Formats: sequence, structure tokens, C-alpha cells
Amino acid sequence: MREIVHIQAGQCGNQIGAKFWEVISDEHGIDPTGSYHGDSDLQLERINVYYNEAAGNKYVPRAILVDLEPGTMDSVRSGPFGQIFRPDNFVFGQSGAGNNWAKGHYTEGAELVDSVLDVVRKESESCDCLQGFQLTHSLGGGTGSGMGTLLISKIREEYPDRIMNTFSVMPSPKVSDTVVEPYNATLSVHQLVENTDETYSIDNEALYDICFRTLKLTTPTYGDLNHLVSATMSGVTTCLRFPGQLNADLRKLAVNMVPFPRLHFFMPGFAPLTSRGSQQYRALTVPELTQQMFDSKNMMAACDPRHGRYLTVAAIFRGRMSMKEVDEQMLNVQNKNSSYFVEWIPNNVKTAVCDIPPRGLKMSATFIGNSTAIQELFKRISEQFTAMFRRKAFLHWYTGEGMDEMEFTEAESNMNDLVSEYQQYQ
Amino acid sequence: MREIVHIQAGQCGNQIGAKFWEVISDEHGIDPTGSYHGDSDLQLERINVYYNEAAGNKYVPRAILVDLEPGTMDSVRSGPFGQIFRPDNFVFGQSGAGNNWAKGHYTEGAELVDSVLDVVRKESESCDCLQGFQLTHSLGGGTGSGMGTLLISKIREEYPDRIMNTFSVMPSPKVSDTVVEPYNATLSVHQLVENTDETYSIDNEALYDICFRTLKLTTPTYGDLNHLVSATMSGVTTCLRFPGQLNADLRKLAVNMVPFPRLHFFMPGFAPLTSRGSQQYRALTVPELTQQMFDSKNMMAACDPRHGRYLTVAAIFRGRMSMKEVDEQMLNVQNKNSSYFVEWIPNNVKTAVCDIPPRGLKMSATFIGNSTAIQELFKRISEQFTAMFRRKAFLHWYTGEGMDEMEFTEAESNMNDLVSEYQQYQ
Amino acid sequence: RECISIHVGQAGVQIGNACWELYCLEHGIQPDGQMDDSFNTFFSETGAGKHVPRAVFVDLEPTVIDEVRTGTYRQLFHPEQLITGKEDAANNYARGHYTIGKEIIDLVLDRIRKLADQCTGLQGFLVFHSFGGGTGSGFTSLLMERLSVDYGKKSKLEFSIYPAPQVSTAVVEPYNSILTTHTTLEHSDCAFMVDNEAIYDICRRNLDIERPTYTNLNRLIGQIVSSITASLRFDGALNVDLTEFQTNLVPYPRIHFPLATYAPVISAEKAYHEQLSVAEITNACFEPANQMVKCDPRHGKYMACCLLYRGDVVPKDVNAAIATIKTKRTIQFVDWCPTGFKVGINYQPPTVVPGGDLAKVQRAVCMLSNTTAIAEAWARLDHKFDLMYAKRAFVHWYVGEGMEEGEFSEAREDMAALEKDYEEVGV
Amino acid sequence: RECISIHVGQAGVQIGNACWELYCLEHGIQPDGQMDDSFNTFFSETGAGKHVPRAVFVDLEPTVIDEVRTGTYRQLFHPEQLITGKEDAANNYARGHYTIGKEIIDLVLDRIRKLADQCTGLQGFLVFHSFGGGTGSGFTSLLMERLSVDYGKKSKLEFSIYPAPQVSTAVVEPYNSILTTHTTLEHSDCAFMVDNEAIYDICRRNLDIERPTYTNLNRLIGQIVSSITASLRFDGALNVDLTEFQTNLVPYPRIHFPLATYAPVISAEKAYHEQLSVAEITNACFEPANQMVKCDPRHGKYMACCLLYRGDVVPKDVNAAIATIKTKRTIQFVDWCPTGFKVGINYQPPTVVPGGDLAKVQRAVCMLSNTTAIAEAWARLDHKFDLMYAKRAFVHWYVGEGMEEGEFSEAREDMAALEKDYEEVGV
Ligand SMILES: Nc1nc2c(ncn2[C@@H]2O[C@H](COP(=O)(O)CP(=O)(O)OP(=O)(O)O)[C@@H](O)[C@H]2O)c(=O)[nH]1
Ligand SMILES: Nc1nc2c(ncn2[C@@H]2O[C@H](COP(=O)(O)CP(=O)(O)OP(=O)(O)O)[C@@H](O)[C@H]2O)c(=O)[nH]1
Ligand SMILES: Nc1nc2c(ncn2[C@@H]2O[C@H](COP(=O)(O)OP(=O)(O)OP(=O)(O)O)[C@@H](O)[C@H]2O)c(=O)[nH]1
Ligand SMILES: Nc1nc2c(ncn2[C@@H]2O[C@H](COP(=O)(O)OP(=O)(O)OP(=O)(O)O)[C@@H](O)[C@H]2O)c(=O)[nH]1
Repeated sequence: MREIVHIQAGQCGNQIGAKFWEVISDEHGIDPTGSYHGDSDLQLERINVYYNEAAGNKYVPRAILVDLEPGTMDSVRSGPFGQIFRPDNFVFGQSGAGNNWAKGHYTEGAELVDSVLDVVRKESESCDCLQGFQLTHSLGGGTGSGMGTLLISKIREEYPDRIMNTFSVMPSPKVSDTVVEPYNATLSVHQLVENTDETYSIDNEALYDICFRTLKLTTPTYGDLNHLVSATMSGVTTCLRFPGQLNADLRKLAVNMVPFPRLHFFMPGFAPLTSRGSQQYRALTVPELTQQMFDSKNMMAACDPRHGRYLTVAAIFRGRMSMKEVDEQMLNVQNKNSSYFVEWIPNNVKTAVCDIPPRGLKMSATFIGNSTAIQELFKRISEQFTAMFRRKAFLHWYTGEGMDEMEFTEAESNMNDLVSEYQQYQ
Repeated sequence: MREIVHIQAGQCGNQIGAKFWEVISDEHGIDPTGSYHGDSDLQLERINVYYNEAAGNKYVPRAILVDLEPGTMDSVRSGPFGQIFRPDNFVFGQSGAGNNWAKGHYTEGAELVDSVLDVVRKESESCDCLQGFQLTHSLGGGTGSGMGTLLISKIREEYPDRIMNTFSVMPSPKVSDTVVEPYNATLSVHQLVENTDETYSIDNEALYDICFRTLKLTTPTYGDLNHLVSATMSGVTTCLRFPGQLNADLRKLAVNMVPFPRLHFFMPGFAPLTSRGSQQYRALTVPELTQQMFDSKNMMAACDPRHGRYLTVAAIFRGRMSMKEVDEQMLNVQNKNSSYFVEWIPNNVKTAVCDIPPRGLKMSATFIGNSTAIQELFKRISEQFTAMFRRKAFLHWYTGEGMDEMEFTEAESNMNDLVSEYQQYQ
Repeated sequence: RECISIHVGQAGVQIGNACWELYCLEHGIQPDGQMDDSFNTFFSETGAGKHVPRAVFVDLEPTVIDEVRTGTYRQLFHPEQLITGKEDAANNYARGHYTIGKEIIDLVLDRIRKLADQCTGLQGFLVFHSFGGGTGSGFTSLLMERLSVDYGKKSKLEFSIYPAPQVSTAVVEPYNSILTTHTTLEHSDCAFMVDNEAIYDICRRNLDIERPTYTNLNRLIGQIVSSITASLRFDGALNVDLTEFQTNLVPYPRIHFPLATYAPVISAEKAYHEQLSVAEITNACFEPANQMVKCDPRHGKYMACCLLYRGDVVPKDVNAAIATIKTKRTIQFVDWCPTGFKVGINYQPPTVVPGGDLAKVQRAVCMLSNTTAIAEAWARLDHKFDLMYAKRAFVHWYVGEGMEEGEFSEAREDMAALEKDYEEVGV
Repeated sequence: RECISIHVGQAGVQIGNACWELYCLEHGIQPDGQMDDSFNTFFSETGAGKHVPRAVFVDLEPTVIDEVRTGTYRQLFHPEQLITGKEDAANNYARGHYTIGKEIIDLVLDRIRKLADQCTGLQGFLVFHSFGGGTGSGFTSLLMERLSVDYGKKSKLEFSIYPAPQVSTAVVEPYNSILTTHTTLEHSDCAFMVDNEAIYDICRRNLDIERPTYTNLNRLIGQIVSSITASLRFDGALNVDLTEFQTNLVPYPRIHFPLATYAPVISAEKAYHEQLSVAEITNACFEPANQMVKCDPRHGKYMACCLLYRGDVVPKDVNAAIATIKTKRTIQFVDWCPTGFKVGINYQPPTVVPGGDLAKVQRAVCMLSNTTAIAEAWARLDHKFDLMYAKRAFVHWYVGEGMEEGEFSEAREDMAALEKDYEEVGV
């Protein structure tokens, strides 16, 4: 009932998705081998929405892992829960992309798309009725940016009505771990803005800033950053995984958050966030979390929300709590800070609650916001794109793969249009 | 039949009223929980004039407790008879007045009057026919002086014919427990002199002097002082609570004591008054009480009655006694001391008797007198008002709450007028 | 006397599991499903020593249905009545009415008809839903149009939860209510509205419960809809059936939106210190803040109101109460219907749930009062709707379902057609 | 009733670690951080069985912060509240306010606002600092200007340590006080002053402690500021809230500098030999040498004073004491406010620190008294300032920071504007 198929494109997609099955398997009570040892009977109902039942009380996930280099598949297979994944989904080529969007989208990826398209035919048929696809990729690089967005277009041609949710992490000016970030980003958003109905824009700068102020981690690795983003992907897909007083489907947030088809780039966030050295000195009540919810330095995007205005926001709470004090809190943030909300909508806040919180915690929530502050991120990368594109630097490799400079100019026409769209409703 | 609603404004109003229900509940035989365990059937008839019958043979008072600080409500709730009061009447704000008449009358009290005006509508509808309101407040401070006198004006607008009896305790020169006494006193008496038809002026100096000469209390706390004033409030409202040979309603004293509408500031007093070490050596007969009744140091006001002349006085006796010797005693005090009585009235004495005395005592009485000696109290506070007002000291906080210095001058115009009214008939 | 209930959406099932919690306790029915004529109007005789409820819990999302199937009231409800869908409406009137509704209404309508066939004294229906949601707005609009053409003459009670002035759970809920009201106006006989924030200050002020949930809310709403049908269950000195509320509340065929208010709502420790009587409850219900809908009654005039009581209440003191309320000039009744009073008494007192915050009381009262105080709400809903309609926001989903601006324009002018006659009769 | 405290500079943290030492002992709070309504105004309930203090210890130099973080009260204070800077103010009002202040005030102000959001009964604030230092003069002037424009209406208790006539720790401390007083004059509601040398002869004469430290000093100052807020913590016969001290002490908006004095201050062996009563303490506080500020009261006249007591003290003997004090012609009350008495009683007695030099007493008293006796201090501070200002000494650092002679000239004439009205009201 309302199944979801997980896709993991690119090196970041395989790693960010490996932690997604890590955290949700704990609250569901799934063994590392695949069996079930949960404590509550409520965890057994909606296991089909992400896993497939097997013999011997064993369960396997519907994870479509795809990449062009075999190193990421071997590392994930040797992980904590690497053995639970089925081997036939681990499709992979031999040669990597080398951070080239043209190779993994036209020439190198087209040799691999024929092998993975037949796999999703098997998984889409095994479920009763698919709800939406939860893809994970990164705009940086060529594999996840090129081959990841390719199958977005192919699947949308098959399913012109199903949901296509993606958790896309974008580049940033200060944190630049690759020289080809603006070109890979500019060509990817041309397709994501038209094809996908939902998009969660994540920035690596905020993942470093969020871990400095409140977690106080002195040596945070990639595994620490994955725990933050994986919890947001789990929090959004929790209402259709456990029962609650008001369950919100993934599509019910799409109807509330997406007032126009292109305007779907969301601001992810998470609460509570407190270090081990200050977890005891904090109140887990709803007034404490709500103030930290809409804090300027809480979301997973470097853009300041004070420089924009929220068009619509959501706070899907999670855990046993009284919804009376919730509604007063969402009333206060929109009333006390009405200048930072659009006047042409009466209420910019969505609500949702669940009864069974995660392990170790009592109450929690997850933030999803579509705001005008994101246009500062799309324009700065466009300046990076426009600075190098005007001299045609680092484009001769793209033309070798059958590309043309006209498509780069057409992608710029999509880039400068969507930033002006945010300027209209600001 | 002829019900009374008790209001308790200010900190002193809540404390003075808590002892009023303490003493009258004893003679009526009311349990601390609310049940009835009286010894005589006569106590059951006129219980409705102050209490409401409830289920399980339970009785609840019509006490409208109002204050701006929650400390007085919690202390009274934990008192001896704190549980008998109904919880909904305990209305209270968060911030105190800080001894500011302007805050509790225009800005801070106006947020609370809308909550208490609807409560008295409920209690006024539950009774058959209200006789008059018995309010209790203090001129000292801002809460009882500011918010207490506000609802005096609002209730008089609703009931332009009912009785408004108030037991107002005033400041004094030697006993000054607050710096803002003359300003709070001068603004309150401007309204009390026009709105209320009855007023009982109590002074803390007399309450300290009355316990020194006759009770001989070596450590008299506030609880000892409340027993004196609570007995006077009970003695006046006793004829319409038990039967007697000559019952005098609260309004029947007002018709006899108030020859002019502003001239209604009365002198309260009580007898018998004897220490535990000299109770056996005193005679409880009427000639013994009557000499102690009109003694110069007996009333609850610091002003010497020898410096004035009684325009009218009342002695509502209480207990089984022969009224022949009563009338001879009231004849002797007016004839033997005719210089201390006005010649333009033939008889300045009122009489009233009751059959059932309080518990522990056999015969008692209560004094109510309107005399010209009270002008010495109104002029000395006016001198305190005039000394500080002429330099506009301690008025800038009043102007912050929307007030003006013109109202202080208008209050002085009422102050110097009423003291000259006493000088006319002296 | 029989009547069939139906619950739709997330709002319905929380009212379903709560309102049916006290009915089985009222008739002494254990939760297992077993223990003479009082329970006939809501429970049938299942052969021998077993009952079955006369309700259908339809919902597109099965996240609530499996909870009830795995809940404590498993053996009570029939497994066929717990209808399940395939995917949620997503706060879309279009998706819950046209795409997902048509492929399941053929099963629901046939299920309603076969249960209604064995009835003999079916008085009417009562619907539990909420226009602010998707399933409660889209699917409820489908069945109401499709059964009204079939039956038509029978009565209907639409128990809809409306949005608050400032409080709101979603952002598209004005679009859900503006469309469904265009269809609900001509077919719904009478709709009793409920507001979500109006319950918040009631329990906070009166019941002094500072962290309740929906389970405390629906226990009160379930008690309110039990009192309106209590005359049919148990005997009464002045009984009123389901057709009584059609005439004395609906003077015009389009003005069929009465307010509601209920009293006494007193806590456990507060009940003993406060005297329960007819006078204060008759004054408490007319108090404006004591209503289940936050709308100022002083901004309009009252058309008609019904005073249905519970417990051992003599018929004389209730007449003196409404007579005294007539003398109070703080309220003002409309000259078009001055004698808009309808007294009703029932012998069976209010029940009490074990562990519930509501206290036991020997007498109670429920109120349905038609007035012109609701026109400010529809005026407010139209103004806030115009802010989003100007920018054409949240429209691409509806036309993406199949709708268009035409019916949206017909829905806007319909409220304008409703604004004029509320102001006209208010004169 | 709630109130948020803030400590600034070296002077603040020695007041912080000392004044909070007795509060946790008053409420029976162990140093680890755990053990119903008395502790609410200074300690919040952190979920279940854990407390957290309502204070912010800001300081540019972290030499004190790491000591407290590595001290014994580590588990009590929130680690986020212990704010740390980057480099000290160097006894420069300009460096602690403009350069170093601006790059950290954005973090401190946001920290103050988020803690004040969850408050409901926030009466006001109380600031601990010292104008003779750099951080206490510069950074405190920044936040007081920046929060007053935000909140404004709320009250503020400035507990500032002033310089002595002949005793002095630094040489630039007149320049630190002359600048900050120009800004503190219009925004600070009331500032209770403390003198450093005034404590020296008190413990030497009365307590006969001939080698104490700041730990003995701040334990007394922490007890003084605990008594002024004691009415809000525990019940009392005549309670006074935070707004009471703003009206009955500040008759004019610019004359807002009351003196302070405290009694009894008796040692352990001396307490058993001396009779504790109301008469001697009521005379001892009005004694001039028994004050926390070395200023001759006989050179002026008193405006108004408050007699707030502690412990089991009946209200009658205190009235007789102030009555007898009125008759003493050795003092002289001003004719503009002769009835400047404000009695206050509290039931909770004074506490005692284990091992401290202060002895247990069943009754105590604290005094705040407005008078014209401070004008001689400001006259002295202006004369000594003129010696350095004429030669333009210690000026190249301030203009080296960014200042100039204009604000220095405006600061000089501001005291001249304060000198005239103190002499005017003194008539
Ligand atoms: N939030 C996270 N971001 C990651 C993680 N790993 C990498 N990244 C970020 O994504 C950027 C590029 O994504 P990838 O690591 O997948 C590069 P890719 O595997 O697609 O190409 P090749 O490895 O060269 O075959 C990378 O520079 C990081 O900024 C991760 O685990 N979590
Ligand atoms: N005859 C009595 N007089 C009292 C009693 N309590 C106080 N008082 C006197 O009344 C004076 C002021 O009255 P209150 O104590 O009520 C001060 P209030 O509560 O109104 O303001 P705040 O306490 O500051 O909120 C006070 O200074 C006393 O002289 C009492 O119990 N009996
Ligand atoms: N008062 C009250 N309202 C409820 C309750 N449950 C749901 N609601 C209403 O439901 C609305 C939210 O939309 P839902 O009805 O839950 O919609 P849904 O059934 O989850 O399906 P979708 O609209 O597709 O998301 C809110 O505005 C509430 O007013 C309840 O238990 N009590
Ligand atoms: N009475 C008293 N005064 C103190 C105490 N601690 C510091 N001071 C005051 O602090 C002043 C000295 O300057 P500091 O406050 O130490 O300045 P700082 O924090 O070290 O920073 P800089 O001014 O930049 O050097 C003295 O004039 C004292 O009056 C204390 O414990 N008791």
C-alpha cells in the first residue's frame, strides 16, 4: 500500500542512501541480516512501503543503487547493513565519469540505463501500488548529476502522474570540492525544475554550520553529516509508515508546498539538535523546539531566511504531544514575524503529528519550507557559470561527447528565469 | 431574600475578607469542607443571604476575590477555610500594581474588569433579590485603591438604587507602610464620596491602640487585628441573619445615619473588649458595655471624638438582654455629654437588639458613628497630598498611564470640599 | 426509529472511535460486542447475544483503518464496514471527488443501499466529515450528490469541522471548503458547523486541561451528537425526532447553517464546588465565548434556538429560564421569528467515560441556534480566498486533476450570492 | 514572577559565582544541578529532576570563564550561557563598546531574546557590572542601549561597583565611568551603587576579619541582592515586586541613584554575645559608617527609603522603630517627601554558607535610600577628572580606538547638568 522505490545515483547518492536504511531500520527493529526483532506490533504493518517480505521472516529493501565506479558498491556492501541489500540491484559500469555531465547522460550512461530500466520494471510490478520515487543524488560531479537526472526524464515519460521526490545536495561558493560544480549544476537543474515535482535543496555549508553551533562535534566526518540529512528523509516519510492523529502523505505535502509546478525547491531542516554536553540542560517541550525550528541557522541551506519571505512551510512533528500548544506556536511565528511571511496567503504553516517517536527520543519534527531566500543560491552559481561560460572555458570536453554550446545557453535561460520567479512572489 | 455579595479588592481586601468568613461561619456552624453541623435550627433559615446551597448539604459563599498578584489567592486557598470558596471566583492577573493608582484603574485593571464583571452577573442572577454589596479594600496601595474603586463606579451604573456598603481602611500619619499613601488615598476618596452611600473608615493606629489598652496582647499579628474588624462587619449584618426583637436592615442604618449623601463616612467600633487575664473581673451587663462603648479610645479611628460632635450614632446590641436599661443608657450618654452632641437633632442614637449572640459570648454590640472628628484625618492626608503635589513629585509615573495633573487638582477640590462640609455642621 | 451514520476522512474516524466509545457504554455494551429497544436505532440484533454497529467508516488513506482493525474495538465493528481506499486525497477536492471517488463510490453506494433495505423506520442520515481536509471535502461531496438524487426526501445532518479565523492546520483548506460548499448548499438539508480553535479555549478556561489531544475533543463532540439523538433512544416528557430539527431551524431552504454550543463543561474537582442547576447552564450556553464556533453573536440576530436538556429536569424551571433570557437586553432576537424557542427534556442523564476529564453531572443541555452571526465567517473566508485567487496560487494541482477556473469562479460568486441574503434577513 | 540576570566583566563573575552560591543552598539545590514555585524566578524545570540558571555571564577575557567551566559548579550552569570573547577591553570604554562589542553583541542579544521568549512573567532585569573596568563599562553600555530600544518598558537593576575617594585599583577608571554614565543616565531605570573601600572597614570593624578576599565581599553583596528579590521568591505579610522599587525611589527620571546599606553583620563568636533585635539594626543601617558607599549623609537630605526585613519579624515593632528614627534630629528628611518610608516583611530567614564568616541571624534588614549625599561624589569625580582632562592624558588610546574630544566634552558637561539639579532638589 503506497510503496516507495529508493534510487541512489552518484557517489553521494549511495552514501546518503546507505545511512537512510541505517536509521529507519533501527526504529523498525530490523536485524543486520534481515530478520525482525522489534518490540512493538505497530512496526509490522507498513513494512511493505519500503521493504519486500521474504522467506524465513526475512526482509529486503527496494534500493536501486547505481554508479559508474565499482568502489562505492564494494564499500556499501561491506557496511554495517551492506549484506541486507539484494545483489542484483547493484548495477555498475567499469569506468567512472571523471566529473563530466555529458559522459554520464549521453554516451557513458546510455550504456547503463538499459540495464537499470529493466530492474525498476521488476520492482514496480512486485508492489501493490507505487506512490512515489525517492531518489538521492548530488549536483556535484558527473555520475550523480548526469546519469541521475537522466532516468528522471525516462521514468517521468512512463509515469506522467506519479510523484518524483528527490533529495538533491547542491554546491556552494565557499565549499567547492570540485572545479566543474557550476556546469554540472546548471545542466542538472534544467531537467529537475521541469520533471521533478518536489526537490529538497541541501547545502554542505549549513551541514558544517549546524554541527558547530549546537552539536559541538570536534571531529565530524561524513558519517555525522549523513545522520542529519538521513533523519529528514525519514521524518518526511514517517506518517505513511506509522499511524498518527493526522497522517500526511508525501503527496499531501506536495499539494500544500508546491503552489506552481516549477516552484518546488524546499528547505529541509530537523529538530531537536543538542550536544551530549548540553542534552540534560534543555527542555524537550513544544515551545522549546518551535523556537529552534524556525531559527535562522537551523535549516540545511546557507541562505539566510531573513533576506526573504516564506511562501509556505511545514512542521511534521513526531512523538506523543498535545497538538493544542502546537497550533498556538505556529500561530505565533507567523504573527510575531509577519514581515517575513507573504501577505497574499493567510496561513503559511502546515501541521502533522505522529505517535511513535524514534528510538532514544520522545518528541521531534522535520522542516520543509519553500521560500524566496533560495534565489541567492541559484544566482551565485549562475555567476560562477556565467564567469567561465563567457570564455568557453572547460567546454571542449563536453563538445567531444556530442554536446553543443547552445544547450548551455538554453540552461542559462532556465536559470535566470527561475530566480526571477522567486523575485515576483517576494 | 435580601442577599449580599462579598467583594475583596486589594491585598488587604482578601485578608480582611478571609477572616470575615472565618468568624461568621463559626456562629452559623459551617464545616471547613462546607457541610453543616450547627446546634440550633435558627441558624438554617437565613443562610442564603451570604451562602449558596449546594449538593451533599454543602454551602459555598458569594466571595468575589480580585487582586493583581497571584500570591494572595494561593495563600487564602491554603488557609483554614480556603477550600470552601469556589475556584472560578479566584480571578487574578499576573503583574502587580506596584502601588500605582493609575495602573489598576485605567490600564492594568481594565484588562481584568471584563473578566470579573461577567462573574458578578452570574452570582447576581443566582440570588432571589440582592440587598447590597459588601466590598472590602484599602486606600493604601494601587490594587485595592485603583481597581477596587473602579468596579464601584461600574456597578453603580448598573444598580443606581441598590446599597453599596464598603469597609475602607485608610492610611495614617504615624503608621505609614507605603510612600504613595496620600496620592492613592486622594484619588480613591474622590469616587468613594460620590458613588458609595456608606463607608466605614478604619485606621491602623486605632487597631494598634485598641489592642494595647484592653486586650494586652504582647505580640499581636495581622490575624489578631483582623478579628476586631471582622466582628464589626459581622455585627452590622447580624439583624438580617438571625431574628430579634427589633431587627435593623443594612439600609435602615443608612437612612438613619446618612442625613446627606456625601456625609456617610462612619466610625466603626466593637464591644466587649477584655483580655484573657481580666475577663472574670469585668461585668457583662449593659451599663458596663455602654460606658466602654462611647469611650474616647474605643473606636477604630485615630481621631479623638472629644475634638468633634456626634451627628448620629448607632449601637446594634446582640444577645439576650433587657432593653429597658438599654434606653436609659443611651439617654444618659446624650444628656450627660450633651456638649459633645449636635443641638439641632433631638436624638442622635439608634437602637437595635438580637437574641442569638455569637459563640463564646453572651451579650455584645457594634458601633457605627458619623461625627465631625473625622475631618482631622482628611485634612492631614491632604497636607501630605499638598506637600508633595506642589512640586509635582511622584507623578511622572502616573502621566505615563495616560493621566494628567488636572485630575489631581480636581481630586483636591473634592478633598477640601468635604472637610468643610463637616466644619459646617460642627 | 433508525438512523444510519457515515464518517469520512481523518476527521471522521477520530469522531467515529470517540462518539461510539460512549454509545456502547450507554447501552451497557462491553467492547467485545455483547452485553431492549433503546439501542435499536444504533445497534442491530445479530442473531443471539451479539450486536453490530450501523455505521460506515470510509477513508481513502488506510492508515486509520488498520489502527482500528488492530485496536481494542476490533470485535465490535463489522469488518466489511471498515472500507479502505488506495491513496490519499492530498487536500484536493478534485482528487477525492473525481479520480479516486468514482472508482470506489460504486462499492460504497451499493453497501449503503443493502444496509438501508432491511431498515423500516429509517428517519434520515448524519454525516461526519471536515471540509478543511481532502477526503472529508472531495469524497463527501461525491456521495452527498449521488445519494440525494436516489433518496432525496430523507434528512441529513452534516457535522463538518470548519477552519478558524487565525488557526489553521493547512494552507489549501480554503480551496477545499470553497468548492465543496457550492455542492453542499443545494443538497444538504442542515449542516451544524464546528470550529477547531473554539474547543481550545473551552477546555483551557473551563476544564483547565493544559495538554489535551483530539481524544478529549472528540469525546466532547461525540457527547454533543449523542444528546441531539437522545430523545429517540430513551423516553422523554417532550420528545423530538430527527425531522423536528428540519422545520424549527431552516426558515429558508438555503439558510441552513446553525451554530452549536454545549454546557456544562466542568472538571472533576470543580464540579463539587459549583452548583449544577438550570439557571446558570441556560445563561452559560448563550455566553458568546462558551460556543463551539468562534463567531460574535452580537454582530447579528438570532432566528431560532432549541433547548434540549438531559437528566432529571422538571419542565417548569426551564420555562422560567428561557423567559428570563428573553428579558435580557444583552441579546437581541430578530423580529422575523420572535418565538424561536423549542424546549426538550429527556430522563436519561449524561454518561461518563472512565478516566475521562469530563465530570458526572445530573443535568445537561445542548443547543442548536440559527443566527446571522455566520456571515462574518463566510465574508472572512471570501476575503482570504481572494488573496490566493488573485495570484492563481495552488491552482495547478486542481487543473492538473481536471478542474478549471470556471467552477472556481462559480464557487466565488456563490458565496457572494450567500452574503446578500444573510444580510437581507438580518435586517 | 521571573527575572533574568546578566553579569559583565571581572566584577560580574565574582558576583556571579558568589551570589549563585547561596541561591542553590537556599532552595536546597545540590551543586550537581538537582535536589515548587519559589525557585521559578531563578531556576527553570528542565524536563524532570534537573535545573538550569537564568543568567548569562558575558566577558571578553575568558580567564574567568574557563575557571568556572573547570570549577566545582560545572554541572549547574549551562555551557552556552558561559559566553567567551577574544581579547580583553584593556580598561577602554571605546574598545569594549565599539570594536570588540559589535562583533559579539549580535550573538549575546539573540541569546537574551530566545531565553526571554519562553518567559511569561518576566518582570524585568538586573545587571551586574563595574564602571571602573573595561568590559563592565564598555560592553554593558552597548547591551543596555540595544535592549532598551527593543524592550524599554521593563525594569532594570544596575548593581555597579564605583570607585572610592582615595582607594583605586586603576588610573583610567575615571575615564571609564565618565563616558558610560552619559549613556547609562537616560536608559537605566535605577542603579544601586556599591563602593570598594566601603566594604573594607565594615568587615574590619564589625566582622573583625583582618585578611578576607573578594570571596568574603561578594558573599555579602550576593546576600544583599538576594534580600531585595526575596519577596518574590517566598511569601510575606507585605510583599513587594520588582516594580515597587522603581516608583518609590526615583521621584525624578534622572535622579535614579539610591544608596545602599545592610545590617546586621556580626561574626560567629560575637553573635551569641550580642542581642539581635529590631531596634539596633534599624539604628545601625542609618549609621553613616555602616554603609556600602562612603558618602556623608549629613551633607544632604534623604528623599525616601525602604525597610525590607527578613525572618520572623512582627510588623508592629518595625513600625515603632521607624517612628523613633523619625524623631531623631541627628538625621534630617527632606520636606519634599517626608513620608518616604516603605516597610516590608518576609518570613523566610537569612541563609548561611558553610564555612563562611557571616553568622546565622533570625532577623535581618536591607536598605535602599535615595538621597542627595551622592552629589559630593560626582563633584569629586569631576574634579579629579579635570586634572587628567586638562593635560589630555590617557586620551591617545580612546581616539586611537576611534573616539574624539566631543563625546569627552559632552560627558564632562553632563555631570555639570547632574550637579545642578541635585543641589536644586537638595534645597
Ligand atoms: N551530504 C553528503 N555529501 C557528500 C557525501 N559524499 C560526498 N558528498 C558531496 O557531494 C560532492 C560530489 O558527490 P560524489 O561524492 O558522489 C562524486 P561521484 O561519486 O558522483 O563521481 P566519482 O566519485 O568521481 O566517480 C562531493 O564533492 C561532496 O560535496 C556525503 O556522504 N554526504
Ligand atoms: N486591617 C488590616 N490591614 C492590612 C492588612 N494587610 C495589610 N494591611 C494594611 O493595608 C495597606 C496596603 O494594603 P495591601 O496589603 O493590600 C497592598 P496590595 O495588596 O493592594 O498591593 P501589592 O501587595 O503590592 O500587590 C497595608 O500597608 C496595611 O496598612 C490586614 O490584614 N488587615
Ligand atoms: N477537531 C478535529 N479536527 C480534525 C481531526 N482530525 C482531522 N481533523 C481536521 O482535518 C484537517 C486536516 O486535513 P485531513 O482531514 O486530516 O485530511 P486527510 O484525511 O489527512 O487527507 P488529505 O487531505 O489528503 O491529507 C484539519 O483542518 C482538521 O480540522 C480531529 O480529530 N479533531
Ligand atoms: N568590589 C569588587 N570589585 C571588583 C571585583 N572584581 C573586579 N572588580 C572591579 O574591577 C575593576 C578592575 O577592572 P576589571 O573589572 O577587572 O576589568 P577586566 O575585566 O579585567 O578587563 P580590563 O578592564 O580590560 O582590564 C576594579 O576597579 C574593581 O572595582 C570584585 O570581586 N569585587
